[PDB]
Amino acid sequence: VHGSLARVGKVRGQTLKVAKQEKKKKRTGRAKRRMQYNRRFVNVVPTFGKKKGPNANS
Amino acid sequence: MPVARSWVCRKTYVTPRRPFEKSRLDQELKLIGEYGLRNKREVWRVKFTLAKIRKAARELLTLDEKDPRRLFEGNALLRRLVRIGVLDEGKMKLDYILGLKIEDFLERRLQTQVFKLGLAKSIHHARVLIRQRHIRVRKQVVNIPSFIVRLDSQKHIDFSLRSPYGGGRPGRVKRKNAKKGQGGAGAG
Amino acid sequence: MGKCRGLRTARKLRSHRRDQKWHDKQYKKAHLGTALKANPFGGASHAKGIVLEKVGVEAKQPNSAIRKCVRVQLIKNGKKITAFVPNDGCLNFIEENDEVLVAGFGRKGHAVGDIPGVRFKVVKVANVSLLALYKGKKERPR
Amino acid sequence: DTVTIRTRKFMTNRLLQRKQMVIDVLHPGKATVPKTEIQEKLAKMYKTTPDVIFVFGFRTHFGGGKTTGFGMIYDSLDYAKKNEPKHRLARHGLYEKKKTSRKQRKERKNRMKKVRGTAKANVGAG
RNA sequence: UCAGGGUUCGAUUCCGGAGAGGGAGCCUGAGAAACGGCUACCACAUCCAAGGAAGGCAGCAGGCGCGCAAAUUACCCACUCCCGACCCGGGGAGGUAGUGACGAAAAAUAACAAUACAGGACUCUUUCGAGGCCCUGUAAUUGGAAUGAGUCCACUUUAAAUCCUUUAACGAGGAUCCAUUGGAGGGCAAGUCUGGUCGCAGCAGCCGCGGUAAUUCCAGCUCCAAUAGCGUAUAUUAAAGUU
Ligand SMILES: [Mg+2]
Ligand SMILES: [Mg+2]
Ligand SMILES: [Mg+2]
Ligand SMILES: [Mg+2]
Ligand SMILES: [Mg+2]
Ligand SMILES: [Mg+2]
Ligand SMILES: [Mg+2]
Ligand SMILES: [Mg+2]
Ligand SMILES: [Mg+2]
Ligand SMILES: [Mg+2]
Ligand SMILES: [Mg+2]
Ligand SMILES: [Mg+2]
Ligand SMILES: [Mg+2]
Ligand SMILES: [Mg+2]
Ligand SMILES: [Mg+2]
Ligand SMILES: [Mg+2]
Ligand SMILES: [Mg+2]
Ligand SMILES: [Mg+2]
Ligand SMILES: [Mg+2]
Ligand SMILES: [Mg+2]
Ligand SMILES: [Mg+2]
Ligand SMILES: [Mg+2]
Ligand SMILES: [Mg+2]
Ligand SMILES: [Mg+2]
Ligand SMILES: [Mg+2]
Ligand SMILES: [Mg+2]
Ligand SMILES: [Mg+2]
Ligand SMILES: [Mg+2]
Ligand SMILES: [Mg+2]
Ligand SMILES: [Mg+2]
Ligand SMILES: [Mg+2]
Ligand SMILES: [Mg+2]
Repeated sequence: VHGSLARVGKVRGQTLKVAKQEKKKKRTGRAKRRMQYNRRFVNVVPTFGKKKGPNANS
Repeated sequence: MPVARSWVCRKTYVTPRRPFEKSRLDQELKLIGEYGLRNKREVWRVKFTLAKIRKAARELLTLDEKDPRRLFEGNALLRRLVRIGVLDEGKMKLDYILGLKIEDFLERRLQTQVFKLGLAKSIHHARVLIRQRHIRVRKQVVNIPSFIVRLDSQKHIDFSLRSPYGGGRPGRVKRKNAKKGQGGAGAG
Repeated sequence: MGKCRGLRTARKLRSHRRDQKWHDKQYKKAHLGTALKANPFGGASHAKGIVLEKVGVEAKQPNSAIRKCVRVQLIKNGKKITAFVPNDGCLNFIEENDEVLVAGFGRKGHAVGDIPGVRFKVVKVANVSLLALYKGKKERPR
Repeated sequence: DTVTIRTRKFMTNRLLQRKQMVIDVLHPGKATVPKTEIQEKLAKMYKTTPDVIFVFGFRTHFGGGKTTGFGMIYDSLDYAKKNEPKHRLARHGLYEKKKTSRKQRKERKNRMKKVRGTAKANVGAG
């Protein structure tokens, strides 16, 4: 703590800036739904017991 | 205030009560993927029409047989359901109407029938064919992938008489890549 | 333990239901007229006012923070309310003697969360929203 | 390819001295046909002339080709100059709507209301 | 909105009533207590040569004020009808264009082959292994087609125009002819991934997160939901068998 601990915008005013790394255009409309169908009903590799959440970092 | 206008309109779908239900979610996505639909509103639409047909059928089914109104409206609903081919002519009674399914109406779409009848290489190819004016139902060019195809109309689907795929002048791509031989390698 | 079932008792049933509806809390609150009078809004969804001065409401015991509310005076009534400025460093966008548009907090009459005595939030600072200033999509006009 | 015309619900009208029918234009081809060409073909079909034949309202269907409108054949040019809504005569020169503007007619009338007797300032001097 | 019963709303385009700043009194007329008529009082307010004169947009546009809150001082009697001495005149009634994410219907934003890898059915091989039919990813150069958004000729449309429809001539390689709004502890679909802050800043409808190893704060990456829409405040209905 250094000076007026009740100051506003403290944490958002000392966060390191990061530029967005983006490039590839995301698909839209029917094309996204077609991709989501493939990615879970026909692109599959099954196992007993294991957990397979779509964003699992573990 | 007085004007010669009409204000009659309605909604054609209903959202589901439970918003995040894994089973409903994946069952509606299976149905979107296998019929190549754009939205889920396009599934809720068919669900709504099927629900209204079921409501009318069950409503007529509680009257006593020999009632003139039940006879008239049942013989009309059955005839109108066979006219699109979602019912066998050998069933034709209000008891079999409560046995239909959502994929009897999604089957009879035009996008489905264009692929299934063999004018396209996938349902995702069929949608862009219909939406690009390549398909003709008798003499009419139909732009709409939701055109519910009647029974007798099943024979007559083919390509538009002014379209590259059958008796048509080639499109703007086959006419600049050909001009490439004249204006892309002969004039520039 | 007893209710009149008989065939000519429609008056008794109707009158008893009409008499007892006045013990339901929300029914009485909506049909009496005291809440529409005591409501700092005139029965409206939003309201414009002038900022008197910013304040530091300290949150309730199981939490610790200083919630940074403002003190507004409403144009149409002249009443003095306390409003909340929700975001990280959004209190810098609100000077003194500038008119702000506030709305409700989300419970229709009550304090939300750990904040005591506050029932509204600020949504517009001067014809420009606190969510366009928070993302840089806009900026204050001076 | 070439244009074709065919006619539907034909009716001879002895009370307005004309013939009226629905006109279908078939044109597998390149644009909805000009009115001036349709009245030629009607003339050579019903064998009169292309100056008593009035056609209107043509609209063409989604996906091109068949196009539909309404046509009239007047038994003379005096009867044709008689009934004939004046805007339709002006489609080929037979009438000319000579005036300026509704607001001028309005504001003039309201100045003429404030004088009595010979209104020289507005029957002549505007 | 609703299983059955009910609950809430109806200033608002059709029928009926009432009013023309507030009251009051009348003329003409078949029909008025008429206000696009008249006469007074009250409240406002305009010009004056100060003697006098003149007023009623809750009609169509427009303006000030009030507010959280609502459009052009446009064109035309061509349609629908009304009035008249009348087949001919007139109509801010009404029709037409403009502003318009109140709200309702249709449905663009990528389709298809090759190669490379991956999976599955299969063939033989003791087995490895290999080939081969379908699909899906994925990257690369491709590879060729297909088309409407946009510019735009003529017709068509209409009172005259616009828009749509019909049509020429141009018009795509994905880096732009670039989809958003909310969230990722539970309720409730989706990450114990990486940096920063350290009971502060902040989040959080509710339970609850933050005190130096934060699944919830600030960001980056990834993922989930609906999608040309999505979030928020309030009124109200079902859930409420908590009337
Ligand atoms: Mg008591
Ligand atoms: Mg209480
Ligand atoms: Mg009911
Ligand atoms: Mg009413
Ligand atoms: Mg009122
Ligand atoms: Mg109104
Ligand atoms: Mg009556
Ligand atoms: Mg007034
Ligand atoms: Mg009279
Ligand atoms: Mg009066
Ligand atoms: Mg009147
Ligand atoms: Mg007067
Ligand atoms: Mg008036
Ligand atoms: Mg007005
Ligand atoms: Mg204002
Ligand atoms: Mg509005
Ligand atoms: Mg305003
Ligand atoms: Mg008229
Ligand atoms: Mg006239
Ligand atoms: Mg009007
Ligand atoms: Mg809509
Ligand atoms: Mg786009
Ligand atoms: Mg329009
Ligand atoms: Mg986002
Ligand atoms: Mg968030
Ligand atoms: Mg995060
Ligand atoms: Mg959650
Ligand atoms: Mg979950
Ligand atoms: Mg840390
Ligand atoms: Mg961390
Ligand atoms: Mg209720
Ligand atoms: Mg209650």
